[PDB]
Amino acid sequence: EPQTTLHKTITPISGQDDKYELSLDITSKL
Amino acid sequence: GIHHVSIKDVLSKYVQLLPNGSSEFRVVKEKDGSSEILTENQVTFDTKTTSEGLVEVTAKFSPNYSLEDGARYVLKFTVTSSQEALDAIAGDKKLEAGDAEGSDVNKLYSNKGASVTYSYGIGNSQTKTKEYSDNPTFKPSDPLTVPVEVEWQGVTGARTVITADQPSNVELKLVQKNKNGGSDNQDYRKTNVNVSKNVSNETRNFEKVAKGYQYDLIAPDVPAFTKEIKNVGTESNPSFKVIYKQLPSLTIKKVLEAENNLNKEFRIKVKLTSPDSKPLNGTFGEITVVNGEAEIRVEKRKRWRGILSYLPRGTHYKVEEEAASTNGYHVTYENQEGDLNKDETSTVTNHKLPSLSVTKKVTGKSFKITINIRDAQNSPLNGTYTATVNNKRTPLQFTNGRASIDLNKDQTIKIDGLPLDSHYTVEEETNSSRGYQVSYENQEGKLDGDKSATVTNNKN
Repeated sequence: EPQTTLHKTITPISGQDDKYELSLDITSKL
Repeated sequence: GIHHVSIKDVLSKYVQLLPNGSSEFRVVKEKDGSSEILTENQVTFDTKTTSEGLVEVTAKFSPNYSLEDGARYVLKFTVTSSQEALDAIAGDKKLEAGDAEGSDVNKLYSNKGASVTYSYGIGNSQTKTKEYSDNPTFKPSDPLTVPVEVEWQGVTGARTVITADQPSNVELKLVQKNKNGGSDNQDYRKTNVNVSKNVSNETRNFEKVAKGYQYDLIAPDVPAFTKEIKNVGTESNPSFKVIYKQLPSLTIKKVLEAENNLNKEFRIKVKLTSPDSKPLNGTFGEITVVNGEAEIRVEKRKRWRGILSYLPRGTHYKVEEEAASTNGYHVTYENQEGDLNKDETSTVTNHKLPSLSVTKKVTGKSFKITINIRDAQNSPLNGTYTATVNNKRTPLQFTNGRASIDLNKDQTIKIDGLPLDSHYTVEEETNSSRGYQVSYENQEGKLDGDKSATVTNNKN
């Protein structure tokens, strides 16, 4: 079965109060 | 490769998506330092409500799309702090277990579970779901502080002396306006602002005010002052100023002239009307106004005055002494009528009317004497006046300027209530004067106070 790694972050958007970018990733290796 | 891929995040109650796809859902493929965006034929986004009322965001890859070996695929979207996060950081909401890392409002979890599902294999594939193990946290922006300034003005504007009583402080309340149907919270924050004599302006601030709401201010009604409340900031950064401006007062003074009896009382009427022409009613100081009418009784004990304290700005006033109180006086007025835009004093002067006394002297039988009087405007007097001889009061009538009296030796008649600043002459009738040389003291004169004429009849 392929190996997968998952990372999730949230980052404030510079110069915009109360706004944040969520990032949910997946990388797969054969 | 892996296929039938989907990525899912369940958003906590502390964040929400932006309006109208401003969240800009996208999946970026990153490989060998290059980045590209999956098209609509490669991925679809869905948003749903879970059974516990949370927003769940899914990126569903087109089912037969296989992830390229070693490429990173990353779902990106923007969220914003929900009202719940803005409330919690202002301290208006308690956290529960699970809400934030170590119950710290600077570390709210953005997610309530996130995961990825995918398949692999040809023919009957295998399916796996993996939970993300990262639990990211965020801090909402600082809550507001809301300045409030209280300014005291005298009757004629800023910096002008205040004469009315002032409280020692004013409690001000910040009102958070309900935006979801409910009632305004009129006790959301409170502050006491000190009030001191001759200190016109004082400032305080409400602390930790939640963003996301419109605010208003409640400030007390203070007797003797009108109150204006303004937001001198913006809706999103409010800043409030309360101006208390002393209302004007109307003083009615009575002045007596040439009057040695100070025990009299006088009734003075005041007519008070609004610009709008509603009937004015109320109690202003000691003086009650009913239907635009008030009546002030002045006497020595009250310092010959009354005060209508703190009437509405622009009240029209007209002062008139009551007709019964004018008897025996020439009555004049200063500032009788006007609009009350600052303190005003309206003065009624009661000048006691002059009298004329005529004495008959005989040196060495009743003697007939004619009195001619013309008024201040020069016209002959017509009217009846009280005359007294030896405490007998008789009416004496003037017709076309002329009256006549009869006097015996050493009698005086005193005629009261004649017009102020009129002129008199006395003249003994020819038949009365036969046998006598007639001489006069103050034969003519001006009635500008009590006067005396003497007719002297010397035999031969």
